[PDB]
Amino acid sequence: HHLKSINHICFSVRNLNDSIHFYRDILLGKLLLTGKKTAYFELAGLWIALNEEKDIPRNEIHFSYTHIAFTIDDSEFKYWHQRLKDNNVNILQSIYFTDPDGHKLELHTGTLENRLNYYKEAKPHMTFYK
Amino acid sequence: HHLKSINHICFSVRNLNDSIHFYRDILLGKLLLTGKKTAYFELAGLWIALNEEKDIPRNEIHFSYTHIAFTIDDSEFKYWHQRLKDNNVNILQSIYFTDPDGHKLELHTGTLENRLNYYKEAKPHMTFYK
Repeated sequence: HHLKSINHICFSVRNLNDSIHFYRDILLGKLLLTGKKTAYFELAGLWIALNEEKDIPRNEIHFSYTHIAFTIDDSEFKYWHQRLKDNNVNILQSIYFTDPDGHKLELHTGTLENRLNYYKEAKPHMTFYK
Repeated sequence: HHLKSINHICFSVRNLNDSIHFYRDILLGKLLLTGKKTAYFELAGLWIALNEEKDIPRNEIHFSYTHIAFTIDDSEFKYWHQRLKDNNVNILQSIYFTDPDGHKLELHTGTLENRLNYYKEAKPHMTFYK
């Protein structure tokens, strides 16, 4: 009875139209549905749901404790960096950035296996499980 | 140049040992690595990274604006509800719950296609995109 797969991700956003431009044009996702306060995309094979909450305060820090990373090919790194820079995205083997509200996102060019093998060399006092 | 897939998710957590018990025993994920302040799992085919931040305030609301849903078979609904209840998990076609810190999670038994077809009947004033 294991969990089978990731099903979807949902984010609260302040302005649906700004978020549709981000997810669908900048990140090249597919818009599937809208309501007055909702939008669904398919991005990288993943269902993403957006819920508009116009009152999330803009003068406070939110979204600090989660990040979501998507896979790109290594060869596409400069393409994506330039695309995000040319669209004035907030940019902080990985590109770290935020959506228009501040949800933390990452583009990464490696696998979990790559990362484990990297840490076995770089951080050998970690404990690795079979 | 589309994004290829979801790569991983990272969460900040206050107590690594409490979170390892949650992700690995209660949710049946696989522990792959630990450090003093890090743990990696594979859960539902997804790399999840945990970063321990012992100072996230316990007396404030956090994690409000994101949720992550995992797929289960319809027939496993009562199994999972009972498993989470019997492990004193905070429970709020879906089961809504939190991890020990408050990260919002969901078990869902349907697909995006199912949901679109549901809304075409239940919420017919939404706009549906081909």
